[PDB]
Amino acid sequence: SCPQNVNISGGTFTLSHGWAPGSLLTYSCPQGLYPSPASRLCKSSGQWQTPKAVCKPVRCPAPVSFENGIYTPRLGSYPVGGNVSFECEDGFILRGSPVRQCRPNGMWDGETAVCDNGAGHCPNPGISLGAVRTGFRFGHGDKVRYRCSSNLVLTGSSERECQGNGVWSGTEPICRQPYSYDFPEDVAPALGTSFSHMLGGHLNLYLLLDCSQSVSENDFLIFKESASLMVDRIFSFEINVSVAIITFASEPKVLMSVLNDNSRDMTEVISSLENANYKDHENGTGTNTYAALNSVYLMMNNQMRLLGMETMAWQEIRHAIILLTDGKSNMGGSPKTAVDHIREILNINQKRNDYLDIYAIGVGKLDVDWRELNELGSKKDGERHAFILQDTKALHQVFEHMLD
Amino acid sequence: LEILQEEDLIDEDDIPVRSFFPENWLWRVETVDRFQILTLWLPDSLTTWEIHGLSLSKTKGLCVATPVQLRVFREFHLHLRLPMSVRRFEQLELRPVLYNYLDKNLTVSVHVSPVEGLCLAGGGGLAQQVLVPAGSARPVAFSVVPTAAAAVSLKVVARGSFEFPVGDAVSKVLQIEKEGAIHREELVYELNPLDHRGRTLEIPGNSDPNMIPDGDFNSYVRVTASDGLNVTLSSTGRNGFKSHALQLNNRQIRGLEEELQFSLGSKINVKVGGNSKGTLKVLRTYNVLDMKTCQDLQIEVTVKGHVEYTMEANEDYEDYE
Amino acid sequence: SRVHYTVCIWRNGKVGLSGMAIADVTLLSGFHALRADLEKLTSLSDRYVSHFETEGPHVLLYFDSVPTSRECVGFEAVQEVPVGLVQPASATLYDYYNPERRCSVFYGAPSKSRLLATLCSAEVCQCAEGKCPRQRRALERGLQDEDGYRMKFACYYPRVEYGFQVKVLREDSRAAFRLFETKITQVLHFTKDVKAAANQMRNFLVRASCRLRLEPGKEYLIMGLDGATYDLEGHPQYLLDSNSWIEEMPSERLCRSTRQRAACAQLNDFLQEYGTQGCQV
Amino acid sequence: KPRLLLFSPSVVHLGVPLSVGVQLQDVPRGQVVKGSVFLRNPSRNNVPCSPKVDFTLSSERDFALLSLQVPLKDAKSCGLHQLLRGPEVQLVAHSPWLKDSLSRTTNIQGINLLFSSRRGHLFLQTDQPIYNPGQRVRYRVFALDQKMRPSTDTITVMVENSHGLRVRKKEVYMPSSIFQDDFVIPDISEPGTWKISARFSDGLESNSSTQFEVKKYVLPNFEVKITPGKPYILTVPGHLDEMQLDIQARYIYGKPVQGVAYVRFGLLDEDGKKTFFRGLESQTKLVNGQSHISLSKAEFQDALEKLNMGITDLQGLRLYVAAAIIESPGGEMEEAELTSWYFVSSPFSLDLSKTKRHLVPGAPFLLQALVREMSGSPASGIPVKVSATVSSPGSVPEVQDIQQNTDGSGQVSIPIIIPQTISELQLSVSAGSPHPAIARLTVAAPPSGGPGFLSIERPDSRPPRVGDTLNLNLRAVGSGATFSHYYYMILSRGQIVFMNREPKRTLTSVSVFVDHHLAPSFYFVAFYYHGDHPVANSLRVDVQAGACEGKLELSVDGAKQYRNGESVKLHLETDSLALVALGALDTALYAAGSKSHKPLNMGKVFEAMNSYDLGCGPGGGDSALQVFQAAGLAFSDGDQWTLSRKRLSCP
Ligand SMILES: *[C@@H]1O[C@H](CO)[C@@H](O)[C@H](O)[C@H]1NC(C)=O
Ligand SMILES: *[C@@H]1O[C@H](CO)[C@@H](O)[C@H](O)[C@H]1NC(C)=O
Ligand SMILES: *[C@@H]1O[C@H](CO)[C@@H](O)[C@H](O)[C@H]1NC(C)=O
Ligand SMILES: [Mg+2]
Repeated sequence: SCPQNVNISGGTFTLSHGWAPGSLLTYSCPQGLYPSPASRLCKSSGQWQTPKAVCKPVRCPAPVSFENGIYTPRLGSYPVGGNVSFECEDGFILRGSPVRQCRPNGMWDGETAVCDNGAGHCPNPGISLGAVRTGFRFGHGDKVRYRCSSNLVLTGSSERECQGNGVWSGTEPICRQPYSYDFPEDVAPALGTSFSHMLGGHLNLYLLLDCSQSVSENDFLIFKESASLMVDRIFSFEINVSVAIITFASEPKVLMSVLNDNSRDMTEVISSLENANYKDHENGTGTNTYAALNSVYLMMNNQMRLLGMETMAWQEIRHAIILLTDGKSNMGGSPKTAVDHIREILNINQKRNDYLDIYAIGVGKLDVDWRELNELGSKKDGERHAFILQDTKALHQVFEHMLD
Repeated sequence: LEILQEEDLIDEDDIPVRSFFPENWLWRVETVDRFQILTLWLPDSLTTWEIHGLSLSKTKGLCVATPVQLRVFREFHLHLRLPMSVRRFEQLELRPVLYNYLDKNLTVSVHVSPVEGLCLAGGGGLAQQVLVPAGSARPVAFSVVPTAAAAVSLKVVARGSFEFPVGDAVSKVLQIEKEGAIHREELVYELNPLDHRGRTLEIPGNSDPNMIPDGDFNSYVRVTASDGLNVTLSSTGRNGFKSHALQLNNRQIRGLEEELQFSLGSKINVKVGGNSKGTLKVLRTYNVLDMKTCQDLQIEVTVKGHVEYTMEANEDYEDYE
Repeated sequence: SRVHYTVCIWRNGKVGLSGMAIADVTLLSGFHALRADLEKLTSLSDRYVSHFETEGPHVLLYFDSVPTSRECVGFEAVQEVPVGLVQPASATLYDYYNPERRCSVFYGAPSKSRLLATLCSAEVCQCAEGKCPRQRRALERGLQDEDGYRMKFACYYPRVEYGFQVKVLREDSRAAFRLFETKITQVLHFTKDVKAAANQMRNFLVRASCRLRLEPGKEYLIMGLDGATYDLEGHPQYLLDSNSWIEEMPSERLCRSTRQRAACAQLNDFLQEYGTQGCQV
Repeated sequence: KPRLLLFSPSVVHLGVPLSVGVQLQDVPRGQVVKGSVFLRNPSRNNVPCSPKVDFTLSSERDFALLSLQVPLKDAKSCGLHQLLRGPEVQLVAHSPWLKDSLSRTTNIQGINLLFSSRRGHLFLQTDQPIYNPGQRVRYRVFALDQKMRPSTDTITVMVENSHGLRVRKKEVYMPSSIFQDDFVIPDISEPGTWKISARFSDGLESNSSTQFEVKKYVLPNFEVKITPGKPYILTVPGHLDEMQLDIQARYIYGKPVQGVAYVRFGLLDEDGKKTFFRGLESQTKLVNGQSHISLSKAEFQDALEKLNMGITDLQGLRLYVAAAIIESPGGEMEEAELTSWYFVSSPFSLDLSKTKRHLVPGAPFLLQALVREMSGSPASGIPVKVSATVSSPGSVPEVQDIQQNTDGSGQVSIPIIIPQTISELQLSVSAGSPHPAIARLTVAAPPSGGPGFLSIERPDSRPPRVGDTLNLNLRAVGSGATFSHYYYMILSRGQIVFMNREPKRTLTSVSVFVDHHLAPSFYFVAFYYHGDHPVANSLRVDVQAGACEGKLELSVDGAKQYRNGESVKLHLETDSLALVALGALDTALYAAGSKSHKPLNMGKVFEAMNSYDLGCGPGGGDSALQVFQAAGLAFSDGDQWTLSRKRLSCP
């Protein structure tokens, strides 16, 4: 069997199949600390294989640059509970929170600090903490390119263009750490605001659920619960909406469609959702997110054909997609490819961008990849669409208070 | 044969990085009521700061104070001076220099933090081992081929042994210019508004085969006031239709040759006015692929012998997998 | 131990030069020149340099006469610490009267290359520096598959975003890489390159410094991480490095040998299950 | 016999008060006069250009200083802006006294003046002396009136790039007398010296500018200085002093540089063409940051022979030394250049500009010289020999030999005695030994048979300090004491500031209080009247030890040895509410700059004071009109009036 000297300092550990070869060891540390290594492999009875274990402290990113201003104190990487103050030179009016405190999730609080004189056509997008920006011209039609530093992963827009309406294209980038996650309280208002923009006609909502082997039976049960509260709330607003339920695996399965007229009834959608089970996805336990998005696209095209090319009844149809996945797309190709098809078929532009929002809610603590969630989710100014929650308890928590 | 120390170094997390390197700071203007104390936070640059001072008061006229020389010194640091020009896809050799001013021998492992957009040696994970004798300095050579095409943050770190707890880390943003070199395309048009044929002129649009994509196309108009032009440059553009009017003479003559940044994609038109012998020079800049080791000097260093690597940089089979 | 250097110098332009020139070669990371060799060098009547000064990894030589032909001189250095990482050094030659009229040369190790190998094609290119491909041999050696080592490497770490079985059409060498043009027998997996199909060409390149050999006319199973080189033709072109699994396919006879039935059968079992079903996770 | 005198600066500046001196003479004791003085049109048209100001003068009070105002609105309306050819204007005094007493055809007496719109003091400083292309440039300007008080008048700044083309322009109001602004240099701009200019909106000629250099560079880590052993090279045929240099290279944070120094020599002429010595290049290893190299005798002789040049031919040439030091093992390159070294025939320099010309016969002649070490600070204790040859007054010429050492800062005052009826005076001033500096000056004499002369004697030759009272002695020479008083005035910054009358006595004294605003140079003009002919003499007095009216002091607590990122408690001390302007500059910017630009200091401000001075030389003149013209005033007595100055420069 494998050696037992796998203890972590300041935390605990768990095993999948004991000390037998092929068993996966999971490391856990209290909040404010990140396990390192995250997980170990027992090998073919060899020494534990890693992609001494210690719960290293969380450290938020430090401002690589702060254009036309100073930031005190100056540190390489602020520890948990630390503070940073942002006041800048004369003639420049600060935006965002002057005081930002590094939360235990590896993220700061408040809007990113930037001061702009207003001479530029568009407002100063600013350098988010831990990121860099290229191009210091804010003229109309100009562009800025963002790059993360050290081992951070970029979530958001890697390229923003100053549009005519005085709003930079895409969202504000936020360099993030691989171990960083999101608290439900922080992300509930963001989801509320994004869905408020959606509800502002008839709306089409697609719920995509994960049922691979990686997600457990209880985890999928909580996914179903959160989906049920989600559809319960949207129907409570007395707004013309049709909701579809898709549970995907190695091969995607459709539990409901927008073509059927039952999608506008609360009882019908709840009955369809509750009839979902794990047995149907037991034969194939892959995570083919591209196939699920392709099924969504097939629904789009069928609604296209039945409604019509230029009918008003379809033009006012808005589409919102929700994905409760673990972010481990391992077959079917890149899920971004189907999003390109959806954007092409919907004729997405600077004006029709209101008609398509994609929410990519990641769940888990081991195999969640920030790049995949960021790539799937839509990117709009002032709103966040890609989320990661450490536990499905947090998922139920954020949904049950998601609207107001 | 040579003894190497491994993982008995500083943890690399306690080492305080140095990132603020301003050419000038403390540009503020303050109202002093006969006494004020400022709590300045020194930047991380290791030079001497000559703090100037000027006073402007409503009752005591004007005075200029004697500059105050202010010195900052660390006694052991990794001084790094980035090259003036760094083109994308062009190999450059970063030169962090470790100045050891202490009275003891120091062993330091120097490495560059692996970052996206930089192709370092062996993936950037290896740390180069160098030793700096007391009262001396040693350079470390890092060869980098930047493929980022955009500004990126590198963080070179020096880690001493646990026996002598020293170290320094420097994080400067390295602006990567885009592929190719810059070309200048000036176009000269004499401007006689008296002749009716010269009242309206159009500059041909630019169709350059060797212009590189994302060619940072910037147009500047150089119009000379020598004899009262009202040259109004109107232009359709991909970004939009923008026209800024230039009145060079301003009913006045003191070196009023003008220059104004002009934001166009392709097309440009001229509307002339006044009476003069002015000259218009629209200047176009864009990236181009072109080449030039000197044609005059040349040099070649050939090395033969056995060099011992540290068992982590040997690129070959492990023989047991 | 001791490494023999050789710094060579000449001039060609003949216009704008002032004759005397300053040599500034930087040794490797853990090398300092021998002062005895340099003082012997400078004590000779036709020394070719009027002055020298070296400290640690730096050697300064003053060439007071740079002629048309290639005249040059070498010295010997010694090693203090092992070189932490394989990398070329830089040697710069300055002009005495107009130092701005300079140009540096990159010189490699005694056997290594002059410049960092990068797989460059089209208008974007990838860092080719890394480790050698392993060319795993389990069925050929007769070692039975343990815990699905191929499946573990595919699904656990390093997770593979592309996997095919390819028949090597040819072996060619371009720049610092040896190009193996291959034909796709089957497409096991793909994250990028949605247009993968059987009977399609794919360029697999490995650095020439390595000893990896892909014999033409034989099939191999290649899995690993993607590349962003695009082959300049349209199809993504893959590079072979660490985190890449290369295994020789079962043939008509080597799988016939006694201990190899189980191994070749298990590899084909992996083939059909992974291509057909997937990672199952 | 009765007269009315009109005193005013030769140049009138718009928008600022004008001081006009008015005076009577030979008026009955009970008699009084009435009138008004105002600026009239340049006579192309006839419209008054200033409000009338009255004056009430009598026998007991025969002088008064009138602060005549010249508003911009009146100047624009009356037609000064519509003037043609040169910028002239007329100032006249209107009073019925002329017709009543002198029976003159007109009651108008006036002078011809030049009007210039330059006014106020504008100072401006930039973020850094040197910038890279594509780097943000910050700057600010300060608006100040004549008395350097903060000024709220609107100003129009502008920026001219290296080629000289305007790039920017801002018309900005002045609430706080400071205007901060920033702009970005184009990323494709070639190296050059940009220029930022600032003007008052209504003042066309009041352009004050600053310059900064743009160059493609990177911040150096250390600076190299080449200091010659002596800033001069003696090239006399008898002997040639040795050439030795001390080349230093030090890291900017203080520690010395370890490396090698590459020195290249050559001859650099006045035009700028440098011919290098092929050979004699010296390469040395820096020992304690320093390398002491020198040029030998035979080596230099062979170097001159190779170029076919002789020692006697080395007149006005410069020995050019260039260094290119390589840090070892750092590998960094830094270059230093030497161009101050000059071949000279004497280690001293004589400046005789302070020597008054056209001096009175019958009074001591004050010869003043400045013995400044060549390309160096003023020398002290250096002997000065002067041979005064009084030309034939009717008899044989006589040679007067006076010797006097330099008291301090090169100041030597040699009071040679001048006899009466002197035709002309020849002086030969020699300072230093051996190889003295020879300076020869010759001065003429006033025409014989003149109405008289006035002598101003200054007992204390040391320049007065700020707040130090200065006393002068006035003595009439060559005429009877018919007059009862003489009159004097003090001129500073081109404006009459003081006017007074002192009764005639024996060995008389006039006391002038040197205020701060009189610095750095004020003209003392004194004159009396022998019948109806004016005789005058003007003495120029310079004020040293200039200091601010208030004070600003910067200090850093503790010793100047800090660590990066630490806190600094900078201390500011002043005596009133002041808009203190601060700036911290990296020292390396000075090293990287091709030409080292000295920062703003009190010298430039005091020169700005002196930029408005209308003086023409150290004063003195053969006639009263010449004295007033040299001083910078316009005088009219109704019969003789000085013509308007041809140019402001007064060559
Ligand atoms: C440092 O190294 C030098 C050179 O090898 C050696 O002579 C010296 O003893 C060492 N120690 C100190 C404290 O200088
Ligand atoms: C240029 O434009 C101005 C705008 O006010 C116009 O008045 C003027 O006449 C034009 N220039 C000339 C020389 O006529
Ligand atoms: C003002 O401008 C004129 C004309 O360009 C120039 O000659 C003069 O020197 C300037 N005056 C300054 C800089 O004081
Ligand atoms: Mg899964």
